[PDB]
Amino acid sequence: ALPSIQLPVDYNNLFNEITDFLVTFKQDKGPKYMAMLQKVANRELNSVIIDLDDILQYQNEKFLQGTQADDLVSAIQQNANHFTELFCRAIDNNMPLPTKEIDYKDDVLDVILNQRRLRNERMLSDRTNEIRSENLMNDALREVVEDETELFPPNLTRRYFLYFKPLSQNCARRYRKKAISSKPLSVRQIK
Amino acid sequence: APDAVFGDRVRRFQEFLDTFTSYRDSVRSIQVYNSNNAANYNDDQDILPHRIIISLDDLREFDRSFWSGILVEPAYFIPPAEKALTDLADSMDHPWKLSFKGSFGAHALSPRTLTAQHLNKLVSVEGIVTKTSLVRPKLIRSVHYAAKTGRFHYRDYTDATTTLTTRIPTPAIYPTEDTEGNKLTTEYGYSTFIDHQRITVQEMPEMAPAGQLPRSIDVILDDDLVDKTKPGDRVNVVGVFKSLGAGGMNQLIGFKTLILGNTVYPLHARSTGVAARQMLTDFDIRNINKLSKKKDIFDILSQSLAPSIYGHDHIKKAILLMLMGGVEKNLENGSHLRGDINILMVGDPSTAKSQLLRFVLNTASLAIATTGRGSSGVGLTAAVTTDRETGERRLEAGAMVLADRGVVCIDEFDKMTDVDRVAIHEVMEQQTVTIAKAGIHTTLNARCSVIAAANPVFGQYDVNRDPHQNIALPDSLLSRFDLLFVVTDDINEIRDRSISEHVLRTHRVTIPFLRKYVQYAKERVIPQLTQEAINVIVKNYTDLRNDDNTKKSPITARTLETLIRLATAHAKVRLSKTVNKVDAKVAANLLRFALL
Amino acid sequence: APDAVFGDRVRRFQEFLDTFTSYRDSVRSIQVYNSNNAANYNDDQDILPHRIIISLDDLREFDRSFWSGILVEPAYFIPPAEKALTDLADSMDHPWKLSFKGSFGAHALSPRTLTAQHLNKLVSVEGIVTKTSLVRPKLIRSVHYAAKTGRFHYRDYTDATTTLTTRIPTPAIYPTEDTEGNKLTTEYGYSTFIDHQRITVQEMPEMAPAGQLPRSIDVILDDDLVDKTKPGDRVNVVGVFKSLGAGGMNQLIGFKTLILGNTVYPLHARSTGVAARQMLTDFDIRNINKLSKKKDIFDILSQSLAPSIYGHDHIKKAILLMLMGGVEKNLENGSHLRGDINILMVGDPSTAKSQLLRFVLNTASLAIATTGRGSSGVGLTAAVTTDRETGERRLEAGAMVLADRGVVCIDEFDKMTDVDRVAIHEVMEQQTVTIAKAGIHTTLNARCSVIAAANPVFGQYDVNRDPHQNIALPDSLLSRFDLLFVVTDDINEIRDRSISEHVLRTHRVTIPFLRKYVQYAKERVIPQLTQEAINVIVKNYTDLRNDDNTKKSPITARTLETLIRLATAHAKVRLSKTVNKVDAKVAANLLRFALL
DNA sequence: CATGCATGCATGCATGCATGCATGCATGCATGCATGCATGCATGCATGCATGCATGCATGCA
DNA sequence: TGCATGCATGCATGCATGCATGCATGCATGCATGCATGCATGCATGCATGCATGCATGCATG
Ligand SMILES: Nc1ncnc2c1ncn2[C@@H]1O[C@H](COP(=O)(O)OP(=O)(O)O)[C@@H](O)[C@H]1O
Ligand SMILES: Nc1ncnc2c1ncn2[C@@H]1O[C@H](COP(=O)(O)OP(=O)(O)O)[C@@H](O)[C@H]1O
Repeated sequence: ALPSIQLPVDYNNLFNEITDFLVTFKQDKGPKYMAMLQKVANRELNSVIIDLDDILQYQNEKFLQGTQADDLVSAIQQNANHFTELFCRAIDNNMPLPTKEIDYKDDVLDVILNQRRLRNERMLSDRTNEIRSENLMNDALREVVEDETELFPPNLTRRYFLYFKPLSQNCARRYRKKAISSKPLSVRQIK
Repeated sequence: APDAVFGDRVRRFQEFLDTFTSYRDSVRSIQVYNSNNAANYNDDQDILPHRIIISLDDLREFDRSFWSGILVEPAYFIPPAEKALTDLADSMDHPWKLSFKGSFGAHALSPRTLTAQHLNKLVSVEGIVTKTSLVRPKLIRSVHYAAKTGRFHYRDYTDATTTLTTRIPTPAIYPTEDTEGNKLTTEYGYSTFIDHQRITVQEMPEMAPAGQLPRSIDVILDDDLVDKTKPGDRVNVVGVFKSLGAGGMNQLIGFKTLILGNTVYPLHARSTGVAARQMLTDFDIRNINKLSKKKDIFDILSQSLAPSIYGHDHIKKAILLMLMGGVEKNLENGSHLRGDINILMVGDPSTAKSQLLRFVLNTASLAIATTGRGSSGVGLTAAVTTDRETGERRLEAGAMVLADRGVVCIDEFDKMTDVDRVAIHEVMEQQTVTIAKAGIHTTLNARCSVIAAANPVFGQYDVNRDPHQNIALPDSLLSRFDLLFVVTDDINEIRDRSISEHVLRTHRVTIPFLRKYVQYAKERVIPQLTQEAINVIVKNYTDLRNDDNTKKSPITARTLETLIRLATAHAKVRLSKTVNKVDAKVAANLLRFALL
Repeated sequence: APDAVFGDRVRRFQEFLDTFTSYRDSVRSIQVYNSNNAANYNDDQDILPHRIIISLDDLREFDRSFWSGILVEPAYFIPPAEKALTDLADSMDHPWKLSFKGSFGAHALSPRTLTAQHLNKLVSVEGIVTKTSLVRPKLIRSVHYAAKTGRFHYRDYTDATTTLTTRIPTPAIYPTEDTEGNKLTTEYGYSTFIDHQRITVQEMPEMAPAGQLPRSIDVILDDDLVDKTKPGDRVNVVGVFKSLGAGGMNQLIGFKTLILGNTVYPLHARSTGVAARQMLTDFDIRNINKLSKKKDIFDILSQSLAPSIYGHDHIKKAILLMLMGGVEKNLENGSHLRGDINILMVGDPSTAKSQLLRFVLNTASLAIATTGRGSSGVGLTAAVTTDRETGERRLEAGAMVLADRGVVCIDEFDKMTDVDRVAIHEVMEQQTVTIAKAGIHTTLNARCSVIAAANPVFGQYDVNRDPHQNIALPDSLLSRFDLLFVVTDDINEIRDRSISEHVLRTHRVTIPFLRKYVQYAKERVIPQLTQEAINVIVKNYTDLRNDDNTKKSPITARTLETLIRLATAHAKVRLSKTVNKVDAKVAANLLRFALL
């Protein structure tokens, strides 16, 4: 009962390569989206806009300089719903967090998430004290704290949003790839 | 493992499927084209379903037993023949359904008299398509991802509609928390889906009795067969009359019925829908190519369209040209320029005025006879929907909406009130209809060709008093109509003689060849204007402004737009690609008889 | 369709099944022989199952994961490997089961300590076969004929025992009146059937503690594995410990257990069952063929059997010959003529009398040590069954019954009462046992070889008083025994010297080579008497009647029957096919030392 | 003064009885579950009212 | 005296207004069924009382 199917779609190395493209981008002073993420960390913007062209520009870039990249345009193009949160939890790995002292008149939403950030860490600071005080490298000592305490989930304190953006035919005119997402289609054409 | 019965229906039909090689090349062309369809889509950049028409002819001359078994209990012979057919598809190189085309006098009965007899049989029903429901897709195969194990899964769902055999129903709940406790995260895209539709069919009104309550049944469609019909046509339906459901014996009448396993065939009406399904052989077009190499065939086609009517030579010439329709060139980011031609005639009664009208209707394609009033929904849709599924507003396509790319037959034009005449300025000039009621303001397209017929105001006074105001019509309606034909009441004896032997021989090259020659010219004969087309009509149109105004009125630049259309449609008849000066020589003469 | 998991266990094991080609030639020989088995049965006129031994060796040196998965949860790796193995059977040219041979220190525990731990695992259990149930066949596939339609049908039935996975149970009632109302007339023969058996296994008494209540479990067998064990042996069992049944949670303890998917291996005891599974290589028999080409190997084999005992040369010579057993020629429609040889010895105590006995036991095959009394079931079966399944009488095979084709070791023969001595005349002479109690009179076969040992009546007086009545035994028992050896108490110093250094070097060619040489001679070395065998013993036996009666007594013609056996067994040692005069020259000397 | 025979007595084992102990058959008793109905909510069809328009009639003008 | 123009009046084409009609749903009532208890039945198992066997003794034997 309830069998299983293997498929060529992976979730593992795609999450690895999507971390690198989210970090390593220089073309359009320093990194593009981290300065945007610092602007998100500046707490003055709510949207995150992701194209498909810099992806395809990166996918042109990796094959010409390195051995092989996993395809990621047509990967997102197929299912496109699991790519929302599996992409967005990789964003919260790297963040210039304290980049500005909080304003007193900034946001009533902002003062709540600052608590749940801090209440998470103060609760985290308590449990690591009791365990070292009752002994019998500290990574496992860190790991014991990880599973013995109920926490707020990281899905609960986000404050931002992410919208995708379809690719134009213009860069697809240079290198033809899976440009099927952007055609002026009809409701009658919606099979 | 199958029994002996199942393979015998296979091998007997496989014997028939090996008997006739005509269907072999059919599926061959299906596979080669769809291979080439995917070949061009996947080589430079870097549709068709699976069903084959089988007639009801050959089964009688092959197996009268297998003939008979289908026509009574189809639920035993349809599955193995398809399984054998999918064998042929896999052996020579997915459902792979069929048609069962064929005429039979067994079960071509009315749906009005269909119920409680011939149940669980295959019945051919025709009638009216009405109240078409919404197109929904159907869930079949669910896909689930488990987080920690990192694998996918597999799960299907079935319903009793498709299988055609009463199998033991095994419902399955949509899965969550399957084996150990990992969350079954749902996915999409790879989960497969198939569209679905259900419609109702009313019987034929021409077959119906004088007045009684009509009764109807329902038809559910399948994947490649969703949405072939708009509501309001005449369609033959061939399928199997199946009754499902527990008829009230569980705990006042059950056993509601339907028809599945269907093929859909829209058929031509008198005044509704497409009649352009007429084939053209190479033997056919070779006759047309032999015909078009002549020099006087416009005369022969002119004289052809009066099979029982004496005279009216120059009137018939335009009736060729309206069905030609002119050329359409929509401007780059501007507006369209109207190409069709609209004519009103006038004359004294009993002078072949009503002897012209149905001849215009029956010979042409997609015509609607509009008589008397046209109130509240001829030019409109009126948006009256009180749809019980949800509070919303939809449209019911009116006749002027419905007659697109066609002809509108207007009878007794003078009796029309001024109300719908507001819409006629909108229809005839901008080729669009915008309906703005409080529910939804709309905008649609209709580029119909128009022929109307009005009487004189009083008596037969067509020439006596004055040529102006024999009609007393609004002023722009003069500018709307292109040619205004006046038929006299000339009393003679030589003319009476030509009337005499004509009607006497009446009561004691062809039409079906004609409409083949007509509809062929639409998709390949549009011409383009040349330098010689300018020089005559520039000299000619100045004469139309300088001296016709000394005789009659009006002369607008809109008249010159019709001068383009007449030379346009004349080149369609000769099937030329350029435009010759002779086309203008024909077109110049057409204004003289129409006016002077 | 299978998932990704199921094919991966296949392709990984298919990688192993392609890794080692030794099992490839195994199944090849299975198919070729059974093809040739059906070839000879179906060409002139006008058995073997499907399982292959796989060791537990190579899986550790190939896949430690697939090693581990079997040893914990076997219910996931056993089905796909067999499916892959049936693939190999179908690809190179029906269950096709396996063995899982192999020694492992993981789960070779006692059944006494087995319960509630290691459930749903594969456990190797050894112990005692007891209370074997009856052999029943099992119904699988029913066949039904309908009269009027004239066709057959198809119907199967399954149970939870075979499948090893908990599948949804779907019971089906045995069919009658299927579709329309034709009588489902039953048939047979083509309906398939498979035998079935269940048995219980008690643990080892040698492994058991001193005294406590023994506890046991049950084993159900399969088709080719029905009835390999009689009740009363020592058998290793390798299978999977499975618990079925709803453990009392439906409406005080459920969850009764059993072991399925089994292989059966009978193992040698100290005094029970077969030990003839010893192999013979071509390297082995070439040594035997090099050995048998000599002239004095009877002496070397005589001196070999006293590893720690001084003297007794002519005694050891006969102990070779009893294990040879003589020849058996049953007459045409007459009676058998007895071929084995039975010897009693007598002597003073502490003179290697008890130093002989277990050496006779351990070196030989299928021996039973019988000590003291033999009351009520040694020579008998006693028929005591109070079988709860039905009122009936069965047998429990006694030791004299059980020791067929073997040796019976009788210790302290003089202390036996006269009761069982009645049976000894029946056993030693007619080679049969007939038991006639009020339930069922019976008759069975037992042709055991007998060695007994009695003491003198009083003191060590072996030579002093008279040679007659040092035993005071019944008269026919003199005639029952073949040679009567008398061991003296000779006191010397040279003889004491040979005793001296023998025991001193004791506390500070071979046996396993020997029993290979013994059991090989049984199935191919029987000889046939020649003309030269008559002429000596005719002259010799007359001397045995004319002059031995002037010295001792008795001389019967039964003594001449032993004279045949001695020359018979001597030819078995030299592996000759004829009988030489020298065999009689050996046999003539054997009577002189035994008597005079 | 040293053995053999007839005589008498002590004692362990075979078994046909009395009795306790496993499957089916039967009957009284109490817990739980499918389901039709009274009720409420959402929706389509038909009539009176305001009225632009076509028509008949009164009017002066050539 | 005949004709064009302005004024009074019926018609039926859209907005308010009334009511009949169809569909979703939570609850009280009836009935199939598991479960406790004791029985007639069928069959395995312990037991005690008297006979043949072993040993001591009186008598006879040589
Ligand atoms: N030129 C003609 N040749 C033959 N028949 C004619 C001709 N003119 C009139 N008719 C007759 O006139 C009849 C049609 O009258 P029609 O003028 O069409 O009606 P209406 O004037 O009322 O629209 C036909 O039956 C036809 O026989
Ligand atoms: N000829 C011999 N050589 C070596 N050991 C001997 C010999 N005769 C007797 N023995 C010793 O005698 C013992 C066996 O005594 P045995 O005569 O068998 O017992 P019983 O006479 O009671 O049946 C053994 O331990 C063995 O050491």
